[PDB]
Amino acid sequence: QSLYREIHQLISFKDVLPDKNLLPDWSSNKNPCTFDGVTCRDDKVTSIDLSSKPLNVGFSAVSSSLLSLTGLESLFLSNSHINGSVSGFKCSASLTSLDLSRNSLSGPVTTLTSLGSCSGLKFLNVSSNTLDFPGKVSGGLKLNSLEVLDLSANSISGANVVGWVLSDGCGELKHLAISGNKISGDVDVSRCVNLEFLDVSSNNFSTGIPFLGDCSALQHLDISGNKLSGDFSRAISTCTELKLLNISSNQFVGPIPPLPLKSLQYLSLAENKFTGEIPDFLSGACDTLTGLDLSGNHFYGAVPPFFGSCSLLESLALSSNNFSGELPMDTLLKMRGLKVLDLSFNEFSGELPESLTNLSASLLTLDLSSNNFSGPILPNLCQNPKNTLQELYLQNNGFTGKIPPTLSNCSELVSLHLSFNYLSGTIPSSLGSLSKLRDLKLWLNMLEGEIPQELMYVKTLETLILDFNDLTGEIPSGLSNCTNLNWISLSNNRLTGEIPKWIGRLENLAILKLSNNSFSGNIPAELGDCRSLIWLDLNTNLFNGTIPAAMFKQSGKIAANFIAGKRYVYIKNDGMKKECHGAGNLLEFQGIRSEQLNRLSTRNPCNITSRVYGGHTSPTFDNNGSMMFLDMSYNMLSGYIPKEIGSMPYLFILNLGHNDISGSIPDEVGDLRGLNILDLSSNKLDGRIPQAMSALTMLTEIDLSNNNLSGPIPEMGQFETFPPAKFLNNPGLCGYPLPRCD
Ligand SMILES: *[C@@H]1O[C@H](CO)[C@@H](O[C@@H]2O[C@H](CO)[C@@H](O[C@@H]3O[C@H](CO)[C@@H](O)[C@H](O)[C@@H]3O)[C@H](O)[C@H]2NC(C)=O)[C@H](O)[C@H]1NC(C)=O
Ligand SMILES: CC(C)[C@H](C)[C@@H](O)[C@H](O)[C@@H](C)[C@H]1CC[C@@H]2[C@@H]3CC(=O)[C@H]4C[C@H](O)CC[C@]4(C)[C@H]3CC[C@]12C
Ligand SMILES: *[C@@H]1O[C@H](CO)[C@@H](O[C@@H]2O[C@H](CO)[C@@H](O)[C@H](O)[C@H]2NC(C)=O)[C@H](O)[C@H]1NC(C)=O
Ligand SMILES: *[C@@H]1O[C@H](CO)[C@@H](O[C@@H]2O[C@H](CO)[C@@H](O)[C@H](O)[C@H]2NC(C)=O)[C@H](O)[C@H]1NC(C)=O
Ligand SMILES: *[C@@H]1O[C@H](CO)[C@@H](O[C@@H]2O[C@H](CO)[C@@H](O)[C@H](O)[C@H]2NC(C)=O)[C@H](O)[C@H]1NC(C)=O
Ligand SMILES: *[C@@H]1O[C@H](CO[C@@H]2O[C@@H](C)[C@@H](O)[C@@H](O)[C@@H]2O)[C@@H](O)[C@H](O)[C@H]1NC(C)=O
Ligand SMILES: *[C@@H]1O[C@H](CO)[C@@H](O)[C@H](O)[C@H]1NC(C)=O
Repeated sequence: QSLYREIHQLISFKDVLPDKNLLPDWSSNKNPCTFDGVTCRDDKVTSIDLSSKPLNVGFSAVSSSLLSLTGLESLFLSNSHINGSVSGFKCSASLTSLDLSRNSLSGPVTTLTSLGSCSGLKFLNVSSNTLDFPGKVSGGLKLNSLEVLDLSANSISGANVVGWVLSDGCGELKHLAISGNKISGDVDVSRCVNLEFLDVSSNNFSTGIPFLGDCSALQHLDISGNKLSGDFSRAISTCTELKLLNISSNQFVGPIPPLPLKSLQYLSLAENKFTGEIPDFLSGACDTLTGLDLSGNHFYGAVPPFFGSCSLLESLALSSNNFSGELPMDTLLKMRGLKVLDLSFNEFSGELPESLTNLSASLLTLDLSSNNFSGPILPNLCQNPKNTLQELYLQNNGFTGKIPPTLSNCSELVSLHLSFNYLSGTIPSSLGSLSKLRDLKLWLNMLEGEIPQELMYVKTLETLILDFNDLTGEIPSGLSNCTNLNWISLSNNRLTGEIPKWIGRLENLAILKLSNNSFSGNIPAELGDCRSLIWLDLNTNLFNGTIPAAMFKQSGKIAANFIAGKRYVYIKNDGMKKECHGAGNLLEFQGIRSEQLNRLSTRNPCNITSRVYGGHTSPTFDNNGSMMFLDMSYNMLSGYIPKEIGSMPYLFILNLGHNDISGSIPDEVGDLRGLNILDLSSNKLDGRIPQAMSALTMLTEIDLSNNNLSGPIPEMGQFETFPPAKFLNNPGLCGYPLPRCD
């Protein structure tokens, strides 16, 4: 092709982009073979990659300019903010690959039929777009020369759409993916005798199992994420070359059927309803098996013994079934290659046999959490130098004794989780030597002593959770160093001192919970210098002085994102037990069983009966930024409520009860439109209930009793919804639910 042709083809494209600074070095009177994003061979344009650039233009621009370029052999416009839809066009016979993934291409999937113009196209990738389906299957895709086709993450909902894609032939198709859609029906790829890859995962398949025919070439089969309930073994029995089988997250039942093991490297039956015990016939895969996942089923028994021959198994996931017995380590030690071991949420029992130290050198994750082990945590653990182990999850078990200080020898450790045990002693100071550790969790134990000062040596620390222990002393000054700390929780201990003013230096602190301790002193106004704080719980303590009007400055300019994605539990306080205090207890809960929350009965008066909320952390705002939680009840605070309290929109809860807080309820409280709970009881508040609070349309719990309030209760809003008890012991008050104002 003439150089003249090439340059004009490419600059015409630039000259239709809203922002021409996206192709700043694309200029006329310049060989396009020097442009960023262009690839040439022998001075001729052969490929263009403009991915991840917000081109912000419609497909019609690409078809006329780029796809028309004679000689172009590949075009990559992934996440290039392309929109519009496909249509007929002149396609150079040279083009063999076209990647339009992660764009806004729209319209029915039948528009892709016009890509047949590209007589030589073999790789099409329109994933992560918004192409839908007409409604009734009508004809066929008719791109029968393709070898690779990805239609995943579109908006395709239909029946037998697969039959439509392969209607006119798939003799060349080696790779097919249509995951992330809502496609249901039957999958018949038996004529695609060359198919090696088939991903129909996360669809709406609920009837028959895909028909693979001779299945002579298939190496990768992923039908996970549907509602399949069929005899998949019969369909995959002829598959000689299968290397990966992912059927997880379906409605499968019964024991493990026979499987073709000759080539199997990965095998996941997880998140189904398989019963029974791990068959012995699965030994046939130990020659090839690299990853096994049987989690989230109803298997029982113990780790079979033939797993020693599985010398290649890099990961063993067996969690959330009903496996019992002592740690079958006599087998684990032959697993030279094991790097992830997850036996959590079963009923494995017994102590930790001594020979686990040898495996700590090969492993990267050990998860024995939520089982029934017991005895001391092996001190010698991580004696074998070069311990590459990164994650140690031993929580929710029956382990006892001091926390081994040898755990500092695992110098690559990144998360230590020994919560929900019966460990005594102190918190080892050598943990400060864990330079990379980011998560330290030891709550619900019997850990006496003080919080190690040597934690200052941990620059990576992000979460420190030591609730429900016998910890004492003051808050170590050394935590000021842990700049990345975003979740500190020290509730139900005997800690003392004041909140250090250096708490403000933590621009990443989001959750700070110090309830049921013996802290004291005026509330630090420096908390107002916390750019991430959304959860401040200080109930049941001896804090005094007034309340810093400065602590609410960050309202509106918070951005809490580090915190998203962590399992937790919130336990709502009933108004029954007077001993129970505070709005509720937010408590980290990664890898612990909710069924063992009964343990807290010995430390907590709260009657935790069907009042446990959970899930994974999910902050409402991204950068809007306001504090969501704020409890400070059962302290000795006094003074007047600053009008700055009403500056927190995303505030759900607000508990200031059982204090000495005086003055009139600021009229800004009504600006807390998210407020579901508002407690100000047992105080010295006087004046009237500002009519502005009738703007609060989401209040589900409210308590203003035992105060000096006087006057009428707003006839507007949710005040009539609540009972009298929430207003009693305020003689000056009147109005429904109280008596009318005589
Ligand atoms: C996934 O596929 C399932 C079936 O495998 C779909 O469920 C079925 O969806 C249809 C509509 O496509 C429902 O029809 C509606 O049913 C009621 C009578 O129950 C009637 O009010 C309407 O006229 C309409 O026909 C059908 O009931 C429903 N059947 C079930 C759930 O058993 C499902 O919608 C598909 N999508 C998803 C996201 O699950
Ligand atoms: C982002 C992160 C920090 C948090 C933990 C987020 O994941 C959770 O969803 C947080 C936001 C919510 C979980 C449950 C908790 C309580 C549970 C409860 O008793 C409810 C009673 C009534 O129905 C009104 C609404 C209440 C108070 C809600 C308000 C939302 C919560 C705080
Ligand atoms: C096997 O299938 C499961 C379930 O489809 C895959 O796990 C999902 O991974 C995607 C991202 O790839 C996540 O969005 C989902 O949340 C995951 N689901 C669950 C239940 O964890 C898994 O990655 C697949 N593994 C292989 C090797 O294909
Ligand atoms: C998990 O299965 C175990 C056994 O594998 C169950 O606990 C056993 O239950 C049998 C029932 O006959 C008792 O005879 C055994 O004594 C129990 N074992 C022990 C060590 O006490 C257990 O109930 C199952 N779990 C669930 C949740 O169903
Ligand atoms: C791994 O554990 C061994 C044995 O406890 C440690 O070896 C000692 O390390 C200390 C560190 O101050 C030295 O003073 C000693 O001299 C070492 N032992 C001997 C016999 O001299 C080793 O430091 C640990 N490695 C870590 C924690 O990374
Ligand atoms: C706040 O408390 C300070 C410390 O006093 C000690 O602790 C308090 C909680 C009481 O138990 C008291 O008897 C103890 O001696 C006081 O110095 C301070 O004046 C108090 N008030 C204010 C407004 O700071
Ligand atoms: C304690 O929890 C039980 C659960 O059955 C409930 O029935 C009972 O009313 C609760 N008691 C109090 C005082 O909250």
